[PDB]
Amino acid sequence: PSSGSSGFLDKPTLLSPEELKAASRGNGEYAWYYEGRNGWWQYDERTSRELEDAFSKGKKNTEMLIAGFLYVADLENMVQYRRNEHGRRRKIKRDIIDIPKKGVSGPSSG
Ligand SMILES: Nc1ncnc2c1ncn2[C@@H]1O[C@H](COP(=O)(O)OP(=O)(O)OP(=O)(O)O)[C@@H](O)[C@H]1O
Repeated sequence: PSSGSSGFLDKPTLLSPEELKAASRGNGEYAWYYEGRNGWWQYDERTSRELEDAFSKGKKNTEMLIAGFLYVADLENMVQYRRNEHGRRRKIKRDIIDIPKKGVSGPSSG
């Protein structure tokens, strides 16, 4: 016996199933982002680990604290909003780190 429900599934794209998997498995890292004024900006490692655990637990939305506010992170539509707000919402996403050249170096003697 077997099923398509025995594995994970990704959001839509213009790429292929062998591209999305390769972008992830080529490093095995992860990060979360949200749309600010000038583009996508990364969450704190304190915070993004809570978002990363929520889709792994099975919940459809989780909660997080910031500079002075509680934001509800919805995993279904990939957005954030305040607990009292039903309509107005800001975009979030998952992404992967590629690692800089600073990750490669010689022996401790030089
Ligand atoms: N995902 C987030 N992580 C951390 N801080 C956030 C996040 N979303 C909002 N903030 C910050 O919390 C503060 C208030 O956010 P709020 O959503 O009220 O801003 P806003 O006035 O609606 O912004 P804008 O109209 O520019 O989108 C701002 O300093 C904002 O950058």
